[PDB]
Amino acid sequence: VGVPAALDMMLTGRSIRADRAKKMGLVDQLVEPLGPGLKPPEERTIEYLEEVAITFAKGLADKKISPKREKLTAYAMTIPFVRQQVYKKVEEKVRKQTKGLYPAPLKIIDVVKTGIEQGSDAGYLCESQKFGELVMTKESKALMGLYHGQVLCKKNKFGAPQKDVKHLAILGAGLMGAGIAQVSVD
Amino acid sequence: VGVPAALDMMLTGRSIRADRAKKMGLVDQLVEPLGPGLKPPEERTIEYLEEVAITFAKGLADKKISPKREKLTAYAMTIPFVRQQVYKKVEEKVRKQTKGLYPAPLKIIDVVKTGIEQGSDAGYLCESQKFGELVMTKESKALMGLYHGQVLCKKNKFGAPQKDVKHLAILGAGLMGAGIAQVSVD
Repeated sequence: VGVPAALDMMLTGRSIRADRAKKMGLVDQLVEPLGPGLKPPEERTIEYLEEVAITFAKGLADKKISPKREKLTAYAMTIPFVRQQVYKKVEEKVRKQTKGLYPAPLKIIDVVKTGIEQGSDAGYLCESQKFGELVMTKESKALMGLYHGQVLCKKNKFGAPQKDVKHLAILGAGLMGAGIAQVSVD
Repeated sequence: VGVPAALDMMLTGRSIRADRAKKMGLVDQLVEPLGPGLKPPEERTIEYLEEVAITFAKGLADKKISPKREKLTAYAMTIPFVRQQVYKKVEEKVRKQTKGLYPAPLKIIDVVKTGIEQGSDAGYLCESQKFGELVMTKESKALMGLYHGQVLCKKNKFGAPQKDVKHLAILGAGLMGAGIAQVSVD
């Protein structure tokens, strides 16, 4: 997909829905799900993709369709000299967004800094000397426990819900009331 | 001076007078010779440059003048990707001008092919593995004898010239007569 295209993807952390992934170019074909079926209305949609896959699949064996395919096409061959003048702009970007005391994310930049212009297949062993470093460090060692608690408190944790709510009553407008209405309405 | 600027110089063989060397940029300052002197009219011109040199020279020690300085400036930083797309154009240029059975001149191209993009100071020993090759070969071994004869027959070789000519008489116009007049007149 490209250095500048996914460089604001793989370390921004944030996910993308399937709609922009066509215009991005990771996945190419889309198929919308189904409603009612002879089987319950979601089990067919997981069994619908098998046949769209098999009707793509025989075409791949005898090559009726090709796995080939306007801003990235401007970039697509053009980096002989602007090399430092992109990841330097990113080098100070990561320390203007956050501060410099995250030793995590710049340590994936050195991958894509060395993956370009050097041995690509030889580049698949640099991160072997890197993944063991920044996992066995004091930056994100407790970050796994943060994630365990993150998933651990998105749980009901009190028995079973009895007599669920459907209406609310927010006594007082202002900044909290209209505020919590802004999230509790959709 | 540049790859495309002198690339049509160092293997075209041909010399340049001092007038175009300023616009080229090898030599920077010019000085025209002199006529009559208190000493004979050419010995002063070789003794004139000593003082123009010494009046440049004291300025170089205390830096009043600098050794710094529009088609080459377009090139001057711009070769990240057009690399093959210049010496390939030259690669078939040398075999369209001559034919391919000169193993001499392409063996200075590989110098300037490897001098760019690789170790420059390390590049000063490649031609040590090259100059010994194309001098000790059967291409130009007799070319030195051709040059000995070239200088050897630009000589009077018959005593001293007695009663030199000043007039000519060309009996018959056409292609030789007007032809040899074209060279014997200037």
